[PDB]
Amino acid sequence: LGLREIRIHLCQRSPGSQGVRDFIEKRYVELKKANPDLPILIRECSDVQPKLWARYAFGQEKNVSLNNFSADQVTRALENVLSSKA
Amino acid sequence: ILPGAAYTEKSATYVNTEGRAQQTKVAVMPPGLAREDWKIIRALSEIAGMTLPYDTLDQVRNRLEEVSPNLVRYDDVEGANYFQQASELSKLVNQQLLADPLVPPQLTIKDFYMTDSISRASQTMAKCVKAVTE
Amino acid sequence: TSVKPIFSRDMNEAKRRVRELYRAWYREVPNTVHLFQLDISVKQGRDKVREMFKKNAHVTDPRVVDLLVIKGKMELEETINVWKQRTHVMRFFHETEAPRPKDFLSKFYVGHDP
Amino acid sequence: GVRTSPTGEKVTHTGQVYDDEDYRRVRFVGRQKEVNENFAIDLIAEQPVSQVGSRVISCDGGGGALGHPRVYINLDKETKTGTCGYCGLQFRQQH
Amino acid sequence: TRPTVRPRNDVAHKQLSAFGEYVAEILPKYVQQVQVSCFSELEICIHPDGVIPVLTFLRDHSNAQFKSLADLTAVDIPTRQNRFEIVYNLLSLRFNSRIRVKTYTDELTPVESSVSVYKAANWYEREIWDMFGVFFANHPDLRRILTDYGFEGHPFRKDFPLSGYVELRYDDEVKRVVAEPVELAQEFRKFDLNSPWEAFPAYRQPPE
Amino acid sequence: LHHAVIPHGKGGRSSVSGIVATVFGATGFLGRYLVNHLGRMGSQVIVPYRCEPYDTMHLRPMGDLGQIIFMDWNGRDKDSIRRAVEHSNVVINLVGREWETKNFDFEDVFVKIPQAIAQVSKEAGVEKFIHISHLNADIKSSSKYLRNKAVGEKEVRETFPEATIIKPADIFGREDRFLNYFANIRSLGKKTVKQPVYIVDVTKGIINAIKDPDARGKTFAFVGPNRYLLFDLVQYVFAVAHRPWTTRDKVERIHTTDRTLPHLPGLEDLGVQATPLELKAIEVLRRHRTVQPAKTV
Amino acid sequence: TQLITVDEKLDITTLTGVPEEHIKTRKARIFVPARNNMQSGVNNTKKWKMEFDTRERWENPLMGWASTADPLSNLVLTFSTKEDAIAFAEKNGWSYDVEERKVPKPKSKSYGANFSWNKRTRVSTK
Amino acid sequence: FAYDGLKRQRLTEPMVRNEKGLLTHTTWEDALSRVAGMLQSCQGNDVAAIAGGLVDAEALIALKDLLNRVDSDTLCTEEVFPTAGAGTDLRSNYLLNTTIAGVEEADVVLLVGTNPRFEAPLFNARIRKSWLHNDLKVALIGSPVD
Ligand SMILES: NC(=O)C1=CN([C@@H]2O[C@H](COP(=O)(O)OP(=O)(O)OC[C@H]3O[C@@H](n4cnc5c(N)ncnc54)[C@H](OP(=O)(O)O)[C@@H]3O)[C@@H](O)[C@H]2O)C=CC1
Ligand SMILES: [Zn+2]
Repeated sequence: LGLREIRIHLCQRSPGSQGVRDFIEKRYVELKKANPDLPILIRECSDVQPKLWARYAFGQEKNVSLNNFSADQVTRALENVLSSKA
Repeated sequence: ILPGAAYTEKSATYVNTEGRAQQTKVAVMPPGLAREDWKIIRALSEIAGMTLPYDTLDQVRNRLEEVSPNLVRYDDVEGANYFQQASELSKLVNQQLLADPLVPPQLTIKDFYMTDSISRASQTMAKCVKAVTE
Repeated sequence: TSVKPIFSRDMNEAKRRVRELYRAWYREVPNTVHLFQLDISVKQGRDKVREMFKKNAHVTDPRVVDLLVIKGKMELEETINVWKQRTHVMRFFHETEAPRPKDFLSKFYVGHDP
Repeated sequence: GVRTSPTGEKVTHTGQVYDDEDYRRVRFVGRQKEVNENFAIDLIAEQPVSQVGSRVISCDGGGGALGHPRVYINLDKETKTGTCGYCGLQFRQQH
Repeated sequence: TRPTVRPRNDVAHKQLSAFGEYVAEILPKYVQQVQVSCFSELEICIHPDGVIPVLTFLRDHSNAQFKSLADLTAVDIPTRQNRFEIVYNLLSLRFNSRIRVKTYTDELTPVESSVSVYKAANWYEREIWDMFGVFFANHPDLRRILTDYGFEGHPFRKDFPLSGYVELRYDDEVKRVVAEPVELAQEFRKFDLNSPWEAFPAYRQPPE
Repeated sequence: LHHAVIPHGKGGRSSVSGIVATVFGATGFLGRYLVNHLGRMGSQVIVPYRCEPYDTMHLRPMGDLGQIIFMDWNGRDKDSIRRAVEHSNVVINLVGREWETKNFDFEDVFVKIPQAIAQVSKEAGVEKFIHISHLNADIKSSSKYLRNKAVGEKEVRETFPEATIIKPADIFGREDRFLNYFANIRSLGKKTVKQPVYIVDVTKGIINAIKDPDARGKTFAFVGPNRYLLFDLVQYVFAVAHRPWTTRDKVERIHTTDRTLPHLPGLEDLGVQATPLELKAIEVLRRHRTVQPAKTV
Repeated sequence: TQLITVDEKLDITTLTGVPEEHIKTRKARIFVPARNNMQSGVNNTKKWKMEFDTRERWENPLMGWASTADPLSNLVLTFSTKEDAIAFAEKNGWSYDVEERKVPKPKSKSYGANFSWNKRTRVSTK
Repeated sequence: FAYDGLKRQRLTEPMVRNEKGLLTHTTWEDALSRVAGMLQSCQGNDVAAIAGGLVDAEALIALKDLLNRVDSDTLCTEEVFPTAGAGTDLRSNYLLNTTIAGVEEADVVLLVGTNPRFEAPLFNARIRKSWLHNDLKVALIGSPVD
């Protein structure tokens, strides 16, 4: 029916999370201003691979690996998540 | 009423104020027909026809890692960055400060001993309150 | 990673010994049902033998299955020679034990065990 | 100092009595609940307080080596008597 | 230190140290350690390939003549990767002496049976099969000796629990003694008895 | 629900099942295996006994320490019945005789004593009451046994309206009087159809009727899976037993066909698979030894 | 040759005679035991221990005793290192969790700091 | 010393309301059936959840997944944290980000609107140890508590 929350898991230090870090340092603020009532949970952890969880209506969760992406690839995957709403 | 387990009665993840996830261990079992809490919710999900995809405590912790992976890295403080972005988001709505002074709800030792349901059910905490109120 | 064998150099000799032990148990089951005057059938005892062999079917170490063949030969020697009584033969059939709760919900109802 | 519950069951010196709806009373049906009727808490209250002229008294419970380990009891509090932690005999400084 | 202290026997200590040197240099292929305790008992710690050559030496050498096998023993020490410590206690009646021969195995490596050296070993290592699970290769009749006939597990392993996994009772429905999972009306009460203060500074292990 | 009667353990001998059972007639054939199956769960079992205490000795290994309480009772003494039932949460009635005695006829054993036990259990606040009738209980029956047992079923139903009444057909086991009767008779063959039920099936049905809250107020018919004619059943008994005390009421009951009651629930509605005779007739009749199975209908 | 090459993982679960319920549902805990804070002695914090998850203890109906159905309720194993305990748990098919050794960090102790000229670490009594 | 409250006032059996409106004891089957029959008749904002103070993360994600199967996001806590701005999206704006141990590294502590003596007594003990040994400067904005 629609998207309910977004979860972005990433590392603080790993290079595979680097573009994901480059997404949050630059493009997260206007993302949150564009989606004010959508919870976009950024969860940093020690050695995790980057990951984009999209929980939809009735508990359905899609799962996108963000490993070794640039900030533009994270932006395109996240806007595919925002525009899908499946 | 669904009788649940207390913290001494279940292996259970709690996260402190600094983000360090920790787990209790089972010291005793719950009394009577009381059960572990997620066991109750999972049994309810199976009765309701919306059965959740976990059966054991390790599978709950795999789900718990899927939602935020620092909840299963025990005795680890995961550093959280991005104070600048939260500060930029906090400058959007200018909420007004009230003129009421900052008063904590616990001013003296009297207000310390009874805060939750275990402390309010404690006869020792009741003797402590009676000893500090006299 | 270089260990000393027990009987089998690899898994093929080990499967050969497993297979001969299964042949010996299969031959012994009717005599065991007869002389212990068991209340089970020969088919039921052979199904129990097949169950006990398939319980260990995941093992890939030649020394472990050599010890399993050795222990199965010891159990067979205790069965052919009347060293077991009827009680020891019938301990493979957990008949007085009530069936355990299998699914999540009945284990939730009866107690705390996962 | 034994008493009786409304079920008719005797209460022990611990305070143990089964409830009315407790099934475990059936073990006493046709049999008896063995209680000891010499409650030690009542018998040590029957002993008189020993008036001594010292500030510190020693108690071994009587009989020397047949009693308890010898302990020393301070008697500086005039509000409270000095009680032996082993035998419960209590002492008072007479001044 | 006269009345309450055990008197030290330095003569037997020196003699057993010399004989331990003797055994270690006659048999360097298998001898790993030689030690003499403060109460003068000699231990020869050997490689398990030399069960037969060392024990046949001590049985048959003219300066050893350890003709009697007093005892054969396993010890389970789970923190070692070779958790089982096979212990031979030998008696020389000629030289009025005792020696201890120690070796090791894990769950899966067979130890060579010493029935060809001492026939006394025939039941003892059979007991080591029953209690610990150590297989003895080329044993004449290796089987259980002390446990019940359908007994699962090896009880003197330290990960085997004190009460077992099953218990017996007579069941009148099947007219038979049956085995069921063990339930105790009173659990065995585990006592944590160890003082947190060091007792023996002479046995202090070096720290990390 | 009181704290001492909450179930605990893994259902073994030292566990607590939460069942406090007073089993009248526990010293008989059904009571043997019922006290066995209750005591292996860790139930508190009250055994009121009429007989010599020696004759209760076999009930003593069946449970953990203090889990079987023996006490004297008399069938014509409501004080002893109240003394036996007032702590129990289930009362099972297994009082029966195949013959009438000098002091007890079929009306005493099947009408007076069950109505007394059910009335005293009702006025003592016992939650569950289980009564054992017979499948062929009928008011217009030819045997005095089945007539008085139908009358006693009616009186138990009307004085304990939530009683679980159970109809076994013909119970076979090691201590039965059905296969052991046919094996020691060495009466004839007629058009009588029987479906005998196995004793462990009956015991599992009784204990599932204790645990099921839906079994209150019901009437169950415990029958075997296979209906047999009487003649080839008796010939199968003489074939398994390697063969080439009675009364006329017992003869009327052997020549009474086991009726079919499809409207009543059975062992399958309590989760019990009815064991056929051919799996268990050897276990019964091995004692009588100094086989093609029987034809079903 | 007289030696074979087994590259498989060491697993003895089919040989130990342990029933399956007490292999795959138990959680071994590998840990250096915490010091009893009633005492200053540290000799009980030297070795690694393996225990299991505590199961149900209930009241005996006859005596009030603590009845259990857990065979592993009193099983405490001692190990010299963490890796020995991990190897023993993996060898026996036990799912385990490991807590790291908590050593007390080195403290800076100075008796003269009790009597400082200008710091708050002066003791008001002694 | 609050562990003796753990053996009083305890919920030991499932309770449901009877015909008189009183909580009576029942089985797990009946209680979970009466909850699940109402849960199946809910959807969206028809069902919500409040988490208490002593709830572990396993039951939290349990009830979150259960209410998300009903398409309910209304899972609340009793303690109010402001969701304005970033809210709970970034972990840093609701953590003790320095650490408990990082108090030993600080030289100025500003306490705002808190009585850490009773809210978090060993955090206050760490502040006192830094006060005593590191000459920590502590300031408080709030009522002058001890
Ligand atoms: N084939 C079967 O067994 C079937 C049996 N039933 C019914 O099931 C019930 C149990 O059967 P079952 O075990 O085989 O019968 P039993 O004859 O073996 O045992 C009956 C029990 O009732 C007791 N009892 C008998 N008469 C009296 C009395 N006057 N006062 C007190 N106690 C008495 C006996 O005690 P004691 O030892 O002291 O005499 C015994 O414990 C009976 O009601 C029977 O009619 C129903 C269908 C089939
Ligand atoms: Zn005294």
